[PDB]
Amino acid sequence: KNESKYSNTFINNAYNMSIR
Repeated sequence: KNESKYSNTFINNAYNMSIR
């Protein structure tokens, strides 16, 4: 229920030069 996927909880997930 409501799963947050934003680079393993490190933010700025939108083609930010290999954001893992």
